[PDB]
Amino acid sequence: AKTIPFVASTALGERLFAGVQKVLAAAKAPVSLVQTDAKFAPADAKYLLAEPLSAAATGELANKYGLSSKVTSGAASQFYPNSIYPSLNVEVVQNLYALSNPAFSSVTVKDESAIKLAELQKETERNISSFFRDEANKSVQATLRLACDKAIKTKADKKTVMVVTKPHGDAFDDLLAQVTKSESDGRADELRNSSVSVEPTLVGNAWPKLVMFPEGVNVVVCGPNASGDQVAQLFVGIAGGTGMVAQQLVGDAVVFTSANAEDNENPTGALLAASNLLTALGHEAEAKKIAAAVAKAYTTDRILPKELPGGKADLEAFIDAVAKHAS
Amino acid sequence: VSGVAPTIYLRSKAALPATSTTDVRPQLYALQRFAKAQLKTATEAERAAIEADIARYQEYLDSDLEKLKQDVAEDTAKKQKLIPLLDRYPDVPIEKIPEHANVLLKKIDWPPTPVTNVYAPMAEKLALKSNPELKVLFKEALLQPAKLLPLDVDYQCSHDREVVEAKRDRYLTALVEAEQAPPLPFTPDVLQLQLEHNVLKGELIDRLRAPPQVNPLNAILAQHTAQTPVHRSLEKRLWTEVRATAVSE
Amino acid sequence: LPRVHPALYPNSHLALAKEVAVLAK
Amino acid sequence: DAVKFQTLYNVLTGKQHLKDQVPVKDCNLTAIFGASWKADLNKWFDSEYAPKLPAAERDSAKKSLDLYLKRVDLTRYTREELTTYGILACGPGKVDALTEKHLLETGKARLEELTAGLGNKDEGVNAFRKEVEQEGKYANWPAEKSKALADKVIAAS
Amino acid sequence: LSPIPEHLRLVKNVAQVQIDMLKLLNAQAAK
Amino acid sequence: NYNFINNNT
Amino acid sequence: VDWTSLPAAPPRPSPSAPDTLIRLLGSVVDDLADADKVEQKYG
Repeated sequence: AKTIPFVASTALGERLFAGVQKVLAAAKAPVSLVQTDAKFAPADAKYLLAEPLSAAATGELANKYGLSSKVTSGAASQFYPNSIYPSLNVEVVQNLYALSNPAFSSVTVKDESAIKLAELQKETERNISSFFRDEANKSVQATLRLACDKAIKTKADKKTVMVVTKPHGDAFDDLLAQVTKSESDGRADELRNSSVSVEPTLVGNAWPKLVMFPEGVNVVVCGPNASGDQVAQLFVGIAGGTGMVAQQLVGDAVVFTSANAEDNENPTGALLAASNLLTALGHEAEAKKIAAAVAKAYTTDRILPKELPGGKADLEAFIDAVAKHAS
Repeated sequence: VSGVAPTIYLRSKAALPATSTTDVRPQLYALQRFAKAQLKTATEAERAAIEADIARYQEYLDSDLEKLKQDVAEDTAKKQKLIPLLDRYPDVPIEKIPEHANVLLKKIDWPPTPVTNVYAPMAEKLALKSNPELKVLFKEALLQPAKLLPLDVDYQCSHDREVVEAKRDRYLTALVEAEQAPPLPFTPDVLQLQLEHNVLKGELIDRLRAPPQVNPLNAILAQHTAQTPVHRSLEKRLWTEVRATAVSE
Repeated sequence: LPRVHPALYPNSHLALAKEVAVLAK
Repeated sequence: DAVKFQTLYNVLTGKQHLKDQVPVKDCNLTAIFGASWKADLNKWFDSEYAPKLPAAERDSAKKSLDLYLKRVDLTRYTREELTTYGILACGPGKVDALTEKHLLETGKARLEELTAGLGNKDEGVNAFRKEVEQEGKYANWPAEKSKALADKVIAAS
Repeated sequence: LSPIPEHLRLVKNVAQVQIDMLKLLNAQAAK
Repeated sequence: NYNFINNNT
Repeated sequence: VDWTSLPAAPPRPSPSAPDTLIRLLGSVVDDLADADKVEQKYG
């Protein structure tokens, strides 16, 4: 039985540990979850599961495991009741260098001493700032390369569209524009083959597209500005609200997550996270079992949680229903 | 501004997120990764010193910064113990000096040396920011800011109300940042200034009792920066920022 | 040339810590 | 007439981008149109576009049109109000209840701010009524509805 | 000719600079 | 020499 | 008729900022007006 860690600094994370452990034991998989904390997680552990991270906790975890990007997955819109977005096969990607480093924004006379001192100081600052800029550009390159690989791996319908939010102005947006230019003008080959339509657009002209017709889009990319946080929250909600979407964090290692506010308790995002994790490790049959159990809970019994419209029920009873449907 | 708007632009200063946090762990991790990068260009001696430094930062992370807070508290304790000893002539305060100077000029009664007065201009800004009228407008603008901006013209001019809401939202942030901004643009290191004031006071009295204009101090810092690698210089920015929080909490 | 105190030197407290403990008592 | 409604159907279904770097929105569309948006759209649909084409495509298009209408009713809101102040975090079906909650809560907060800055609950309530009436007038909102909301917030305070 | 008055005026200027620094820090601390 | 040192200049 | 286009809104007269807001924000109103033009163009 493998020991996949499980970060949790809250009673929400604790009760979800208990529930998910019950589910996974009923599903009969050869792994076990280990209660830990975001600041004491064990390095050299590539595939992990987690709970709603705060911004600071995402920053810490990313700095630890070398993470670069956070992906979403709104598969639960099919299960949402009176679903306005059935089969929302798109993906949002948000960079993370702000949380991994929030402080990135930041000759009286010709005497030999003072000019020497200023030269040394500016050389030091040059080295530092050059390193930080190279790191930011590398993280952005990782995000864009991930989005391109994702759009390519998806079943290309001859469009394979990538929207890229780009409010002109700040340094993150400038870097992002530069990197889009670089990749598009550089590769062009898989691009023109799979017909991947890259598109830098503005927020006011992008988020209505995402809302009305996400059929015309497959991937979305955003930097770590307020705009990007807003678009990520938009998708996180539109997929069925905080709790229904399955988030993911990638880079040099994978950790799955479920978004949830203070008052929310829906664990379906975390169950889909567990399923994605098990598919990554190899237990695809168990992942399909879990997904079928979720679908049975939402369709046969239709036992919806309290926050959600329509029916209403508690977290633990919902997980009991999920486990009984699985086994 | 077509369409029956569902909501109204009501805002609360409590709802406006005003945290102004100062995180330490990500700054530390960035320092760690920077040292890891410099390791590749480092030679063997500096490679060893840098490995010790890296292990030190990992110890800090595993101990949850308490070791670093202890270390910076030790250094600041040394400093705060140092200054009152350099308080040479405390019974002779500083404003009483120009009186002595007037006395000596009266008693005694050439290329002069200039001075770079930086802290007097900032004193002029206090003559403005400390006014009561300037604070009254702050007290009365945030409570009713719609009076200032031409909202009626803006609503008629723009078909979409989202743009109008964004303009109003930015003005508050510009005002909130203005009132809470200090007279200074930077965070003054109080100890390193009281040090100079206590040493400089220790020099004028020795001069009152009784060529070039170069500052040999600059021919030392130019050597100190050369000796040290970069990660220690960045580490100073970390230790300084921790003195702000530890003194706050 | 002018004079400078060992406290106005950089990183002074490190080497002056002994005199401090001897003096502040 | 039929031209404008065909253009509208095309824009909703996404077969056409609007004639600039412009987004689709309830505001940025109904401003062009005569503010009889949904009623006349559905009417023209059920008259001239449903009987033409077969029944399978008819059902699919009816579904899609209802979805896109709900989506533009969702587009009515602002980005910041949607995300930051938590209107959508529960979901589209709960957007309405969350709007009501957000309105009453921010009303209470604004009331407390006015009373703390001024005191004199009569004066504060008067200034609050003026502010709400002006904001409704600005947002093209029924003044009677705004007055009812103001009295409601005061009674609930 | 003598450097005494110029030295004394240097002292006056530097002392006023230091007093202005002190007043700035005092007003900042008060705020 | 008679000049005075000022670290912040 | 071109419904797909957007109609010319009423003309915006000159800003004519107020002395109170200027005294509160000396060197920021220019930046804010430039950003307002940017937002009227894009956003």
